[PDB]
Amino acid sequence: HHWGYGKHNGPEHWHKDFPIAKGERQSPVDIDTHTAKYDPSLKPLSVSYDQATSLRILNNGHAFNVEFDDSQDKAVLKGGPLDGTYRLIQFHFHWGSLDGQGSEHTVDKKKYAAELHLVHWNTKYGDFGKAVQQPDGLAVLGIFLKVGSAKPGLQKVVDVLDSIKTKGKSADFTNFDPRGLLPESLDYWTYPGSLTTPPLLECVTWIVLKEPISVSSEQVLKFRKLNFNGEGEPEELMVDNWRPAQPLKNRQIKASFK
Ligand SMILES: O=C1NS(=O)(=O)c2cc(-n3cc(CCO[C@H]4O[C@@H](CO)[C@@H](O)[C@H](O)[C@@H]4O)nn3)ccc21
Ligand SMILES: [Zn+2]
Ligand SMILES: [Zn+2]
Repeated sequence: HHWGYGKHNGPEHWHKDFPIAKGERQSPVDIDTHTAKYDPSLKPLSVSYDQATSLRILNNGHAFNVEFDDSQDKAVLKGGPLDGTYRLIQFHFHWGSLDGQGSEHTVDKKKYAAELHLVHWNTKYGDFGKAVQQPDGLAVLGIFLKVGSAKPGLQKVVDVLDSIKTKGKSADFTNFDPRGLLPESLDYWTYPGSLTTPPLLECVTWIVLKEPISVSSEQVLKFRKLNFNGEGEPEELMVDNWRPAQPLKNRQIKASFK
């Protein structure tokens, strides 16, 4: 397949099919905490997930997505740097082969073991496919994972992964509460960026939480048993499915906190 995370089709190759890979607002980035500026005009985040309706979990060959019913305002993100209402469509993770790497964003060059992306689209554009064509189409909440104590709210995800080992497999995944994946604090950094996988569209307001969540070694080990390949193809473990930091260029990272 034309893109992935291998030696021959990984991030350094993506620009050939997707020239925006070398664009002006690509993600992820390194968050230099001393250069980010506190913006007192930034509002607290409003995460309203009480009526979230998860539906399904899918191994798409690059990560696994937990998908939500986004046909109504059931789970929404508002406030912070955002104007308007953004609906939760899915979440997924990026992770490493080793605990020392796996996140996409970095903090003063520190890599975390993994990174959670809760993906939301701006309801003024009607559907996700139209939203990704707009500079304010998506809002992605990024949450770092470090290895330590288990995250209880993650275990229902971990335990279904055996049923979606290979690319193209899906399973029912109802009644999952994404609030169980949030840290205590909603302090954040924010900047304008892009999707971190092809087509790398420059449509994302990134909101990256300062406080990581802790997951156990056993939880992350279960992520690393997934496969990039389809069933009946040679096994390639789904690990190191992260894009490295891209140049910040003409962008400022703002902090919600001092
Ligand atoms: O790399 C990323 N950072 S991300 O977390 O914001 C994120 C979120 C997503 N999602 C995609 C979908 C449903 C299908 O949509 C896809 O099909 C067309 C529109 O329908 C394309 O225009 C476009 O390829 C789009 O991806 N749900 N989430 C994919 C990648 C990334
Ligand atoms: Zn391909
Ligand atoms: Zn992602």
